[PDB]
Amino acid sequence: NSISGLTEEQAKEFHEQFKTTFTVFMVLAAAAHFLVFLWRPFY
Amino acid sequence: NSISGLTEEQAKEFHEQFKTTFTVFMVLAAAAHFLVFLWRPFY
Amino acid sequence: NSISGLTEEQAKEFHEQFKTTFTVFMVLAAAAHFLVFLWRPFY
Amino acid sequence: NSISGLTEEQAKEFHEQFKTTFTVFMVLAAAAHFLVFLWRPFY
Amino acid sequence: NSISGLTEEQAKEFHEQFKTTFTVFMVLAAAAHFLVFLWRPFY
Amino acid sequence: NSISGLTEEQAKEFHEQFKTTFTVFMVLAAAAHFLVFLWRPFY
Amino acid sequence: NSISGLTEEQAKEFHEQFKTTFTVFMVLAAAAHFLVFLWRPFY
Amino acid sequence: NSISGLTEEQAKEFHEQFKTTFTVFMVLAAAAHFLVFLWRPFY
Amino acid sequence: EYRPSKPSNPRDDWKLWLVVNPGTWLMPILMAVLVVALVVHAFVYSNDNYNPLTF
Amino acid sequence: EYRPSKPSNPRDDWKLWLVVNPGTWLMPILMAVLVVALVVHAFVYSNDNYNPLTF
Amino acid sequence: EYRPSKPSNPRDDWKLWLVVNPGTWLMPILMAVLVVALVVHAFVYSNDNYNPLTF
Amino acid sequence: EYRPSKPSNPRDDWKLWLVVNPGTWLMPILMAVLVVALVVHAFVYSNDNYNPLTF
Amino acid sequence: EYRPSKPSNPRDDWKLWLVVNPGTWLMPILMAVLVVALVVHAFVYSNDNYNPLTF
Amino acid sequence: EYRPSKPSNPRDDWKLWLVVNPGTWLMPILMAVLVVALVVHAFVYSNDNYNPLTF
Amino acid sequence: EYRPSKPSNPRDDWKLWLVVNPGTWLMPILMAVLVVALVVHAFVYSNDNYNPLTF
Amino acid sequence: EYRPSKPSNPRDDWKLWLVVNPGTWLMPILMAVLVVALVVHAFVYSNDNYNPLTF
Ligand code: BCL
Ligand code: BCL
Ligand code: BCL
Ligand code: BCL
Ligand code: BCL
Ligand code: BCL
Ligand code: BCL
Ligand code: BCL
Ligand code: BCL
Ligand SMILES: COC(C)(C)C/C=C/C(C)=C/C=C/C(C)=C/C=C/C(C)=C/C=C/C=C(C)/C=C/C=C(C)/C=C/C=C(\C)CCC=C(C)C
Repeated sequence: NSISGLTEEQAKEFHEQFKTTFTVFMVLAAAAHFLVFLWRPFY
Repeated sequence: NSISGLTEEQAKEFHEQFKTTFTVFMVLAAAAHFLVFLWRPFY
Repeated sequence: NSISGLTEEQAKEFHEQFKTTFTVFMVLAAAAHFLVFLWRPFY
Repeated sequence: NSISGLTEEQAKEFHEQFKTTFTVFMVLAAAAHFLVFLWRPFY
Repeated sequence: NSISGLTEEQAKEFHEQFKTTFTVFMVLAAAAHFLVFLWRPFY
Repeated sequence: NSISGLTEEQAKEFHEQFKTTFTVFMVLAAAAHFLVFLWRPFY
Repeated sequence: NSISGLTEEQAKEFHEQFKTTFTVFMVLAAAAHFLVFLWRPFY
Repeated sequence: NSISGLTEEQAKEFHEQFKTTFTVFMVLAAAAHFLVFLWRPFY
Repeated sequence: EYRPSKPSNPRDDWKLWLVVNPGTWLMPILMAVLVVALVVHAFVYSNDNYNPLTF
Repeated sequence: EYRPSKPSNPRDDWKLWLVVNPGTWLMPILMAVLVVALVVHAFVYSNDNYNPLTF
Repeated sequence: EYRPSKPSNPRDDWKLWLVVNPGTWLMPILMAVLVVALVVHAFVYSNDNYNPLTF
Repeated sequence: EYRPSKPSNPRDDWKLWLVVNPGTWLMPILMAVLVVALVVHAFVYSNDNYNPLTF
Repeated sequence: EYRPSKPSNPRDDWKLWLVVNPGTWLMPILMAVLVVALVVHAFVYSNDNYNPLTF
Repeated sequence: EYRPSKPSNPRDDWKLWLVVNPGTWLMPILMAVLVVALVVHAFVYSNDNYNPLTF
Repeated sequence: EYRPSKPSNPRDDWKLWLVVNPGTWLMPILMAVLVVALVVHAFVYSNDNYNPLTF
Repeated sequence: EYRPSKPSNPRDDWKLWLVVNPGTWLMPILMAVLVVALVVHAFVYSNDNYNPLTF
């Protein structure tokens, strides 16, 4: 009877993929910031 | 027969997480304001 | 058979909280206007 | 079988409050225009 | 079985009020254009 | 079993009015372009 | 049991008209680019 | 009982076309970047 | 097959409401007209000659 | 066939709510009016003569 | 398997309304056209030579 | 026929929620008020005299 | 488990309408294309060399 | 007839979710807050003194 | 209690469509990508060096 | 009456999806993040020092 309508199992499986993709997005963003800093320092 | 459709228990559980996350957001925002003030004072 | 679907009791309870929150918002806004006027007069 | 789904009685009661609130809004707006004209004439 | 769901009678009654209101809007707009032209000619 | 839900007869009747109104819109637009060209040539 | 709800026959008939209209749009766009290039070359 | 309502088979078939189209979009975008670089170098 | 008769306007204009449910569309129509009035005012008001602000 | 009677306004104005459900449309109406007030303020406030910011 | 016949336009144009429900889409279509007219006016009106504001 | 009684405000104000379902409209109302606060801030903040940015 | 066959385009293109209901999406698609045309016109028209306004 | 008791805040704050379904409104709330952060950043970032872009 | 297995990407990528119904979301996805292309073009086109308008 | 236990984050984070249906909200979340990226790019790209357009 969840607010979303998802089962616990669905929520956990969804969360596991979300975390994986989010982590890769953040790693790529961190790399992008490193490169942009080498190209054009800020602060 | 709530307007939202949530049970009391759901509303209270939702509120408990909301408060936790809100509190951390506000602490981080306060830290951000402190740092920005050290970097570039305002007023 | 209300247009909103709310009972009288729900509408009155909702209104009571609305008035409370609205009142505090307005008091805070009034304080904000007082402070801003002390900081930077207008008119 | 109204397009809106309202009864005649609901439409009339709704209209009565609408007219009351609209009238007060217009009176306040008229006062605002009078004051703004005293402060800064236009035309 | 109309696309809108309105009866012929509802459509005709709706149209009659629409025409009345539209006509008054257009008369007022025409008056507005006349006055604005007296105040500030255009073309 | 049309995608829109309209009968053939409804679609044809709708199309007939659409074409009539569209045609008058285009004639008026053509007249407008003629007048604007007389007033202020373009190209 | 299609995601859209369309039958194969509906999808194919829809696609046939889409392709026809798209093709004429593209031919007209190509003509427009040719004329604009004659009027005002670009690149 | 998928969140989307799609079967596994539908999701896989959808994904196969998505990947094909995405791949062609990316190849075209890569070609576009190559040409734009030849026309007007950047960095 | 079926051929539609030529409509007569404005006699047949009321048939708009057999297509367009005014329950859904009257307020959007009036809001659309309001948007036009705002945009027209924005252009005309922007000319200093055509606005009342004289102080 | 059926011919509608000429409405009398403002006597028949309440019949708006037989078409427009205020449950759906009252808040959008009030938001539309708010948008107008914001846009009017934007034009008038933009004139330095008509705004309170004097410091 | 099934092969669709080539449509003939404008003869088959009415079949648009077998896809697009004008109950839903007529007002959005007309609003879209209004938006185009506003945008075209914005560009043309912005040229001082093409607007009536002469005072 | 039926004649509505004159409402008494603010006594009858709670009847707003018999029309407007706060389940649907409370968050839009609060977002509308937020938009007003943002727009007011945009105008006032734009004046250099009324903003804290002093560095 | 189940492996999808490689699609052949443009042969399989009609299968778009097995996913996308044109009843819902055709008008939004056409409005999206209109928006592109407006934006392209805005950029090109803004160049005085590429617009017809010559008076 | 019925008179509502005075609420006690923040004790009664959880009752917001008896009105506002967070299934519908949590993401819009968070997007609204994001919009505020973007707008605040737009104003502050626009001041050259308060942005990191130093190259 | 239940612990989800670590997904393998891109092998498990097709499971996106078990969450996101492409019937609803494919056109919005493509419109989102179009918006990005328009915004990127707006920035790049705005540089006179990077646009074809040479007349 | 009922008292909620203090949540533990990030252990309890998966419970977001018991509130927020990702079928409805994943694409809006990703579009919101895209909007942020566009806005950040707009600010940074606007600085000539931080954009690749060098010709
Ligand atoms: C403005 C100053 C710098 C610059 C500094 C930065 C910095 C710093 C960053 C970027 C980032 C981005 N830049 Mg940049 N960038 C510049 C100029 C450009 C130009 C241009 C026209 O010149 C373009 C087109 C871009 C485009 C991009 C995007 C590729 C990316 C933002 C993606 C996004 O929307 O995330 C938000 C949108 C979403 C999250 C929605 C979903 C998108 C997809 C589905 C993400 C899922 C992740 C998944 C695991 C990917 C798997 C694939 C492979 C592992 C790669 N940049 C200049 C040179 N740019 C960001 C980035 O790299 O992010 C990783 C970033 O941190
Ligand atoms: C908000 C909605 C849900 C929730 C849903 C999720 C979901 C969904 C996810 C998480 C994830 C996380 N959650 Mg959670 N989470 C919730 C509430 C919480 C609470 C809390 C006390 O309420 C906590 C402590 C956490 C904690 C966490 C982290 C363990 C993790 C994110 C790590 C990360 O992003 O780095 C912080 C990163 C940044 C702050 C951005 C960094 C960008 C940098 C700064 C780029 C700038 C560099 C450049 C050079 C600039 C110069 C220097 C500058 C001056 C800085 N969550 C609630 C219940 N949470 C993620 C996870 O588990 O991943 C494995 C994940 O996918
Ligand atoms: C403009 C002048 C200063 C600056 C001064 C400030 C100040 C002051 C603040 C920020 C804040 C933010 N700044 Mg800044 N900032 C600057 C330049 C930048 C640049 C840049 C391109 O240079 C970027 C990308 C940012 C980006 C950011 C964001 C990371 C953050 C706003 C988040 C938000 O949208 O909250 C609103 C959106 C939401 C609430 C939606 C949900 C977002 C998530 C899910 C929040 C949940 C919280 C959860 C508990 C997190 C768990 C994870 C871990 C505990 C970390 N800043 C410069 C240097 N910045 C704010 C911040 O730090 O907030 C904490 C803040 O107070
Ligand atoms: C521009 C000139 C002045 C300035 C003059 C003013 C004046 C005057 C006012 C503000 C107000 C506000 N200013 Mg300011 N402000 C300035 C610069 C800033 C800067 C900045 C980046 O420099 C920021 C981030 C802000 C931010 C704010 C907000 C905190 C607040 C508007 C809230 C709102 O959206 O209400 C509208 C949105 C809603 C109503 C939506 C719901 C919001 C919440 C949920 C309200 C519920 C109330 C509830 C009872 C709160 C309980 C908590 C505790 C009792 C506190 N100001 C400068 C210094 N500012 C206003 C304020 O204080 O309001 C009280 C106000 O009157
Ligand atoms: C720009 C030149 C003048 C100025 C000239 C005017 C003039 C002239 C007018 C205003 C009006 C308004 N001005 Mg001003 N105003 C100025 C500067 C400001 C500043 C500022 C930051 O300096 C602010 C915040 C405002 C704010 C306001 C609002 C309070 C009001 C518009 C309300 C509205 O949105 O109606 C539209 C929105 C709605 C109708 C939505 C619903 C709002 C509520 C619910 C209305 C219901 C009415 C109900 C009966 C109220 C009962 C309560 C009590 C009886 C009071 N002004 C300067 C000094 N201002 C207008 C006004 O007073 O209206 C009455 C008006 O006519
Ligand atoms: C810009 C140059 C001129 C000017 C020239 C004109 C000209 C010319 C016109 C206006 C019109 C209007 N102007 Mg002006 N106007 C000026 C400056 C202003 C200023 C200002 C801040 O200075 C304001 C607030 C206005 C405001 C207005 C509105 C009252 C009106 C547009 C209404 C509308 O949105 O219709 C569109 C919206 C709708 C149709 C939505 C529904 C609105 C209501 C419900 C209409 C129903 C009609 C009904 C029968 C009314 C019954 C009531 C009584 C019979 C009156 N003007 C200056 C002085 N103005 C127009 C007008 O008068 O229209 C009649 C018009 O033609
Ligand atoms: C900018 C340079 C020129 C100018 C050149 C042109 C040119 C060229 C054209 C216009 C057109 C229009 N101009 Mg101009 N125009 C100028 C200045 C103005 C000013 C002003 C404030 O100065 C205003 C208010 C207008 C207003 C208008 C509109 C009346 C019209 C666009 C309608 C529309 O939105 O169609 C799009 C919206 C829709 C299709 C939505 C539905 C609208 C209705 C319902 C259409 C149905 C048609 C139906 C058969 C009508 C029956 C009624 C009677 C037969 C009349 N112009 C200056 C002087 N203008 C256009 C026009 O005349 O169109 C016919 C046109 O081609
Ligand atoms: C800016 C520089 C040039 C210019 C260069 C170009 C170039 C190059 C092009 C245009 C195109 C267009 N220009 Mg231009 N154009 C200029 C100035 C103008 C002015 C003006 C006010 O001066 C106007 C009003 C226009 C208007 C137009 C439109 C008629 C057309 C975009 C339609 C569209 O939105 O497609 C997008 C919208 C949709 C696809 C939505 C649906 C529209 C309809 C239903 C399409 C269906 C097609 C169907 C088969 C048509 C059947 C009818 C008959 C066979 C004709 N141009 C100047 C002179 N213009 C384009 C065009 O001709 O397209 C064919 C084009 O390629
Ligand atoms: C601004 C600097 C350069 C320039 C540099 C670039 C660069 C670099 C790129 C473009 C790209 C594009 N440019 Mg450019 N471009 C310039 C000037 C222009 C002008 C103009 C008025 O001068 C126009 C109209 C365009 C138009 C375009 C589009 C055709 C294309 C973006 C499509 C899109 O929205 O993808 C996003 C939208 C979607 C993905 C939505 C769906 C669109 C369709 C359905 C995609 C499906 C793919 C499918 C497999 C196609 C099958 C057909 C055939 C195999 C071809 N450019 C100048 C000369 N241009 C991009 C491109 O080529 O992409 C491939 C690209 O990378
Ligand atoms: C049963 O069988 C079935 C189901 C019927 C089978 C049928 C299947 C069918 C028909 C299936 C069709 C499926 C189809 C058409 C797929 C189509 C897929 C495409 C075309 C993908 C494309 C994606 C592209 C992306 C993501 C792009 C991201 C860009 C991003 C983020 C940039 C961000 C940029 C910045 C911020 C920088 C900004 C800098 C500034 C402003 C200077």
